[PDB]
Amino acid sequence: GRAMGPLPPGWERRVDNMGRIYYVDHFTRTTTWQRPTLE
Repeated sequence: GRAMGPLPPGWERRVDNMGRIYYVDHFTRTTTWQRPTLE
């Protein structure tokens, strides 16, 4: 409950302890929030 609808047991995007917020998955365990740089 923040602004939009909840998120089923898959799309997990929240704050890590007390830093930044990332979109971590539950079925893959991997996360998405960071972007590439070394191009």
